Amino acid sequence: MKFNISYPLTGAQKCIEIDDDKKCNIFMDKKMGQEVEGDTLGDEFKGYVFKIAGGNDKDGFPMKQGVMVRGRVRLLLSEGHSCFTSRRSGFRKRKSVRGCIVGPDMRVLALQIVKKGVAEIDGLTTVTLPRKLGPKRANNIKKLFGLKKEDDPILIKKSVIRRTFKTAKGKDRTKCPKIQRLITPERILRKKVYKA
Amino acid sequence: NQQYLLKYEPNYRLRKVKILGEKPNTRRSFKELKRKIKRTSGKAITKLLSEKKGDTWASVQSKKSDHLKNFVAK
Amino acid sequence: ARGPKKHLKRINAPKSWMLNKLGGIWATRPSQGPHKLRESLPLSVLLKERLNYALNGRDVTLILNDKEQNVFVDGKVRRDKGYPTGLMDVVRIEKTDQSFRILYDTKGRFVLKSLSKEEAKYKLLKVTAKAIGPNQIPYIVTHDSRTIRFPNPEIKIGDTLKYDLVNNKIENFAHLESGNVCYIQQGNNIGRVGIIQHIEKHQGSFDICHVKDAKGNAFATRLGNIFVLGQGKKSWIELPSGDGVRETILEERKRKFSY
Amino acid sequence: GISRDSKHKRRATGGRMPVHRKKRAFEKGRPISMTKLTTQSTTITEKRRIRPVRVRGGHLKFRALRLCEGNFSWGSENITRKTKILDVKYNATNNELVRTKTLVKNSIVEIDSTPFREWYKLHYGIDLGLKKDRTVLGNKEKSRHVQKRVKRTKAQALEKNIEEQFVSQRILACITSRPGQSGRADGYILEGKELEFYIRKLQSKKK
Amino acid sequence: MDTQIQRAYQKQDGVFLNSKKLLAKKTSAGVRYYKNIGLGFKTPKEAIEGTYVDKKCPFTSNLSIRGKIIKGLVISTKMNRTVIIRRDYLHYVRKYNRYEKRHRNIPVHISPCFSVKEGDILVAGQCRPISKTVRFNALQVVPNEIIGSVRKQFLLF
RNA sequence: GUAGUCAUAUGCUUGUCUCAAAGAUUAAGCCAUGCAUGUCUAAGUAUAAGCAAUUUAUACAGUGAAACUGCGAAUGGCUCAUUAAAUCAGUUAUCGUUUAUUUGAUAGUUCCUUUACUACAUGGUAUAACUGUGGUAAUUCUAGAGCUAAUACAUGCUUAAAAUCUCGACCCUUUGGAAGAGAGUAUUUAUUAGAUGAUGAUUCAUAAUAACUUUUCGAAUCGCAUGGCCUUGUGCUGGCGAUGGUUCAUUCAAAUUUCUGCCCUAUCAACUUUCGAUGGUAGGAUAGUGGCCUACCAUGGUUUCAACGGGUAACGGGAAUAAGGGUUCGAUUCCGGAGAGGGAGCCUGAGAAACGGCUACCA
Repeated sequence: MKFNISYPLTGAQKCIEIDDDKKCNIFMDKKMGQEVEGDTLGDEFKGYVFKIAGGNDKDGFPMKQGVMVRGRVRLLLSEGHSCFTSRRSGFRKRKSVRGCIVGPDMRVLALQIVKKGVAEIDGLTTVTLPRKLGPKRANNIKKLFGLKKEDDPILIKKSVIRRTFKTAKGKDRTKCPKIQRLITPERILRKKVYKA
Repeated sequence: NQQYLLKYEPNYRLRKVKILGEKPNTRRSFKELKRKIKRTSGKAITKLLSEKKGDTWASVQSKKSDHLKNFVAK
Repeated sequence: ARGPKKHLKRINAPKSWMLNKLGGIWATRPSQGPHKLRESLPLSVLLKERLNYALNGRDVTLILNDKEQNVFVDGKVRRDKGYPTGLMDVVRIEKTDQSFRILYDTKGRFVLKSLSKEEAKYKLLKVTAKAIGPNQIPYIVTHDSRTIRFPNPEIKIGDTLKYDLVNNKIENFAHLESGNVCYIQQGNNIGRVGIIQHIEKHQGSFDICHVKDAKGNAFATRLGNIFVLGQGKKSWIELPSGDGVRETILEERKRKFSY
Repeated sequence: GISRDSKHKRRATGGRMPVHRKKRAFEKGRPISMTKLTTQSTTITEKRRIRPVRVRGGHLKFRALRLCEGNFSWGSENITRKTKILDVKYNATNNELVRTKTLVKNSIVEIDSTPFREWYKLHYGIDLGLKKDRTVLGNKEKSRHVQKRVKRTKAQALEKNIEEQFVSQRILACITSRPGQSGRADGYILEGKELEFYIRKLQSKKK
Repeated sequence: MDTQIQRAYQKQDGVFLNSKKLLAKKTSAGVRYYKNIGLGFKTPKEAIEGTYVDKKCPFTSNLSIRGKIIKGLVISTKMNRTVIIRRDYLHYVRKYNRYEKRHRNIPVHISPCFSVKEGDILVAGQCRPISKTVRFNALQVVPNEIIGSVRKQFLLF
């Protein structure tokens, strides 16, 4: 059983191959998103807690929280479901998917690191992702820099964020986003106009 | 105004006075890109699009424009 | 049927458009507007085949899409390939300040009458329905799908109003009663203009009307087809093809080649 | 596709009748919606339940499945208050609808006199509680209390049947609303012509 | 007690007055729904001072009449307030240049007001569909005498 | 007899000119191979040079990548296979039914919490798209990581007091001053209008009217046009459209719907009634008319003018001239119902009996 273990907090994507049978034996007959005690991995995982994130069969078949059945069932999917894409409302489809209960038939189980232990994994703690998109809605902006409500626009205009980068073209540009929600005079003009 | 004439006349009348130029075979390839694109996710699509036989309208204009400045007389 | 039609066939498009039979296969289908399908003239027809200002199809596409605004219908701008210009309308060609009447022939073909900046002001409206609506208020409605607020009360349902487009003001109306002038919007007798004789209502569901005119011809048509072009003999607008009166195939010959 | 096309019938002369058209969607026929009452939550917790159905034009039509309170009007007085309906009796259409306390547009039922009692009291100075204490007025008779009299003297000869009703707490009324269509259940209070009559159906029904 | 119950389980009107009328204890209380389809038709005297509750009537209901108006002889009196009128017309035959006889049968609704009889000429109006067949209501009845077979009787009425 | 055959019959095969026909016709033999309804800015979403392609708006230029959108993708087009049925023709308004489309119109009564209404220097979210981490014989696959939008979710006091509606004294003459006169709608019934619109017509409206309705309503628009107003920041000024909503009719419709008409047949005589054969009725469905049904009963009634009924593979049929004649048309069916393996159920929606949406089932 291969593991796609993700670490929220940092954004650590790691993959572990666990051949021996005895370890994985704890994931058997456990439901989706349950609390994993990754000590059945005395190795690098000394005192860890995971969440069974999702499933994938030896045939690419994902899991469906809810469909509690240790096997594959075939259902009609409506929008709002997983393993189902739209394209013209009512795209209802008889798509087949893998149960919620984990079984030996499972090829890949994803995991979510809740509480790491004393142990240290390289792929996980070594990361520091510079999430690129800074706030863009007027309100979300101020929420990050402080600035109480009463704060005028012009404040937020120059209080935004910018990004510099070198292009594959050896170019150096400066980019920045618009702030839909910004209270301008135009928005103000229109409202009076309307009530006029 | 040849500057009016240039905006109104049809793209085909212009290549005729040898001002606009060629009329390359779009059909076939465009039909084939539909092929790929209709089967991809945005990621690549963009890339593909960066390969569909030229002749943008944006292109038609710049060429129309050049005949504009560079020409004057009578 | 599947849903709602959406096209129109060369062959099937009204003889009022004096259309090109060989033409193509289709024909610009009138857009849902002020006038009914059959009783209308989509702009594309109005400029291409009519005025002839346009020509090829794209010619229009320019005119009505160009950021200059070259077409006006009843003091308003229009940019729809097939706006249904209907009877008694006023169309202005911006770039030339042309003013036209949308009127039928005497042979029933849509004709374009040239107006002077004078008539271009007033347009003739026929009264559709008349009833009181919201919060004790009176409303009148015109064929031209005009909805009127607080209208003069001396107006019966089958009336005809003179409209001052410039001020969106009414003035001098005139109902249909024994002794007036009228234009017939559609029928085996359209394009005619005469004196109303009398209106015999039959209520069973269809009232009729009679008429006289120049050569004192006897005309017969259903009320719904009578449009009061005026009160007591004096017409209110200049008519196309001289006076609204058609000739025997015999009178046409004698007038033209004098046989 | 429970349709309602008149094709699956037999023309006047009972000869079978032809078909070339598959059932077409505009002949829609929605699943019936029997309507019960919660005047007995012995099981049924959720008092009233109404589900909205997407109708043709694009509108919604609320469908009454389960209820407990509707609105009713006293013909005579021109009063109308929302009250709690009690038990359904005599459905005319069929007696089974009564057996399942289902709500048909014209199902005769019972209501709480409370709102009407409360009102008849405030406007006439007559509670209608057991007969003896009949009236309840003011101490001084100089001011506005002079009206409860004027009205009360309007020989408020409310039928001997209307009277008994109040005191008993129960009130007779028929409905005037399609629950399966609008989701509500509104009715008029029974009187004269029909009252006397529908009651008879009830007297003889049980006896 | 008769016109009201008579089997059926109730019979009011379109204008739900009644019991409330006891409020206007002086003028005239006994109101019934009154109407006039017009179209050059008199409203039956009997229709007004009747106790009958026929929703399918053209004088006692919100039942309209529009367009098609008929005159035909009556065939049967059976059925509850519904009758069959038979029309007798000639049909032309292109080739032989002559005619043949033909008869259409019509389902007609009869408000209690006018009194039927078999074999009389009747006048029907075009009212909305009232049932599978019905689509015509009686508006004016003329009594007529035919000594026997109604079928034999064939008149280009 | 006659030959010819102006009989073919096919049977032999040759400049320049075109109004120019060719697997409906068999089986309504299907998807080889070829192939395939998506989309745009005044306009709603793009990086303070990691869509980024410039270029230096510069607090949001274009410029577009992508997505979000938001739209059509119920259109046709081939298909009688059915179908003797209104199919269809006329021939019905629909007081009996629904309605995008399109306009036209258009909307003061939402508090009044017992205005820290907070204060609208117009809210909240939520997300993509997006960077990425992936998986797998392999998906329109998909996993888990992060992002961010927003004309999308989800909202949301409309103050600056006493809101704003609705009398009007009164003068004070107009600026009217007006006192102090009084105070919104989808969804329900229930009454009253309605004497003082309308119909033949109404229980019609459009009135109200209360109630009482997990019920609405109601531009957290964007676009240029920001120069006039006063203030001097101000207050506006919104202009104008874009972007809405509202209901009505506005065509859009359909959808009924009377009223004439398929081949023969009396060797069709009789027919039709368990729930419909009828009436009539309760309801319920129906979106909404209808026995359409739930009942409930009426016995109905159809019919030699042949009705019951039978039999005709039946899919199925617009122009105009014209003494006379001349001629001719629309164009291989104007018209116009029923198929898109079988079955089922479901799908979109203004709007499908959705063919070419599903599913799931069968094959």
